[PDB]
Amino acid sequence: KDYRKKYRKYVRSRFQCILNKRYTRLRLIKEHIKMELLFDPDEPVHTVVFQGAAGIGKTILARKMMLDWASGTLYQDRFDYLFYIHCREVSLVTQRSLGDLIMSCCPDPNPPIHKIVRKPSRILFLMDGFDELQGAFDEHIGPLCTDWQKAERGDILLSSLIRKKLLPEASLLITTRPVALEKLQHLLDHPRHVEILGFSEAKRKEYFFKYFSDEAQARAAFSLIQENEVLFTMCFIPLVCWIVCTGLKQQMESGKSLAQTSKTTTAVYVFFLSSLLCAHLWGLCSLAADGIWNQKILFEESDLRNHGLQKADVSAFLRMNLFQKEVKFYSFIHMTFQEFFAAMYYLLEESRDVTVLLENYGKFEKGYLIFVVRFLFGLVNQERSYLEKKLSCKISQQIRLELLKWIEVKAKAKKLQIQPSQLELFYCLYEMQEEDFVQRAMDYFPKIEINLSTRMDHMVSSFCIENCHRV
Ligand SMILES: CN[C@@H]1COc2c(S(=O)(=O)NC(=O)Nc3c4c(cc5c3CCC5)CCC4)cnn2C1
Ligand SMILES: Nc1ncnc2c1ncn2[C@@H]1O[C@H](COP(=O)(O)OP(=O)(O)O)[C@@H](O)[C@H]1O
Ligand SMILES: [Mg+2]
Repeated sequence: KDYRKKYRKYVRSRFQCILNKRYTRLRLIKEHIKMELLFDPDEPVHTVVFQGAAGIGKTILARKMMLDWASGTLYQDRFDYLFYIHCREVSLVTQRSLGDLIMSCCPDPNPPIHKIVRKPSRILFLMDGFDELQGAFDEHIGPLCTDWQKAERGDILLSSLIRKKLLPEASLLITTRPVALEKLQHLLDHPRHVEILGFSEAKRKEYFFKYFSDEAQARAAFSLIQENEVLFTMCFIPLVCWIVCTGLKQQMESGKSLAQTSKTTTAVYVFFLSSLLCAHLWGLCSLAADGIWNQKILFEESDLRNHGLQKADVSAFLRMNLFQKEVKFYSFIHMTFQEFFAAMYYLLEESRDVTVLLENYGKFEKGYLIFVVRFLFGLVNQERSYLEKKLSCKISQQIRLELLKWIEVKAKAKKLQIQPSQLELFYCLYEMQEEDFVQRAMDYFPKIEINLSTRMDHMVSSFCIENCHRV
């Protein structure tokens, strides 16, 4: 078992940072709890899927579980190997074997894979970010592989592993956004489903106090945040807390008095961009658009140079908080920022037509284009800064009109998880505060049905309904 201890030590080394102290627990609701009882029966479950909103903390949950297992505190008598598969890195088109996939996660270049697969009952895989798989993923592609040694396409390998036909006795855990279940239904095998909820108000304050190392700064920041309620109730998503606290730190550097007027998600992201920030921006948005359309999330130095980085602007300027270097490869800190920049790509004047963008919306192959549409809804409103002089004005009109038409076609129907749901058609309107546009769009709802499960849910529904009287 010497290699077992070596792998545990290497994993401890990798997942030590994010640090452990920074972790703030999030809620969970099984049956959709005890973290050590997830894989026990109440026969035994072999697949458990964690569903949650983007930015809710799926990846950090996976990394914390990794660290806990490495420390020997969690599943200490259940699993012997805990292989972290980052779905962002895995490529569907490329031909690879499961042995090579396992080797890609090990410390040394000579893993006893043959020894490892002797006891598959003590092996668990962590497919973190299923919606992040790039390219087209056929639901019924085959034939499904059987043995790890053999090499097949990424699609076949991933699907066969998911269908519990490759290493049948191995345990699996996939962390997916709920939008992607439409394609994950056909593959799952008697799955268990768990949900990540968000940050409670008490845990919101806890995070705000752990962010800072001095009492005065944390107290002032919390006081400023609480005094406005929309941002505070939208702060149950940890990524919003991260953005707001990082911006607060940036403002606190200088003597300027703190301030946060952000009312919507688009406003939050725009405030972040302004706080942390021409030739620099157009390439920054072209990179995001190309990555979204061409199914590229990680970009090589050559790719960065192609768009306009000009051998610079990323060593210091953009990497400050936007980009992140991984393993030559520079990605975006969070996919939401990439989608924000892709949406901005449609609203810069020196810009592909939005009609083709909307035509393929909610598709798994194209990345579901969800945050892109929401962010271009938010960014186009005329009511909403040095940046507003940059985004194109005339084109807005055209896209505005097209958006309206989209609404007209998407309300004469019903949908629950196929993506343009009534609630999601409303979230998009909420991002566009303009009263006139919201009224005209709401004019296309002869009947309304909505399922409400959070407080932001209730706020958005109430805002849409208030203008929905139809006069
Ligand atoms: C009725 N559909 C609503 C559609 O959305 C959403 C998701 S998600 O996968 O779309 N994720 C998000 O929408 N995340 C999100 C983010 C920010 C701010 C807000 C949300 C949702 C509440 C407000 C900033 C970072 C990501 C999950 N449930 N719902 C609710
Ligand atoms: N427990 C936590 N403590 C501190 N920050 C968190 C926590 N959970 C999530 N976050 C923040 O929320 C953001 C969500 O990103 P991440 O969880 O890595 O990916 P995903 O959005 O797929 O879950 C992160 O940038 C992180 O800073
Ligand atoms: Mg993630």
